[PDB]
Amino acid sequence: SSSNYCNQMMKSRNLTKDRCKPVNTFVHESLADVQAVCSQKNVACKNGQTNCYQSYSTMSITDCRETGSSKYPNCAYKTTQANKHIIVACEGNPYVPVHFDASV
Amino acid sequence: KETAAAKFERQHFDS
Repeated sequence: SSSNYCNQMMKSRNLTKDRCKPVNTFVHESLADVQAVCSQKNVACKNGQTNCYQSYSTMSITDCRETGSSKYPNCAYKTTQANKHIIVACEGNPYVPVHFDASV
Repeated sequence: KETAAAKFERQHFDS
């Protein structure tokens, strides 16, 4: 709930308006460059399906993780900025990211 | 209601 980037964005993007979500990652690149990962390095997903893709380059990301003392309604997050390879699961047509699988 | 692709952008993307 409010002040640092994670508390504000988790609320504005409707992730913590009615619950506290333990972890969430935000990617800070242009949307089309993130969508472009679906034709980059094909890798297996954690669940064994093979519709996951890893970005060739690292991307700027912000990890938001609830502190050990966060409780609904006052969710509280620690903000960590990183540049990581993202791994996304892709589906559909256009073949676009539908889930985060990991980040390296 | 949101598609899975729209939900991914709302939850994980910030240009």
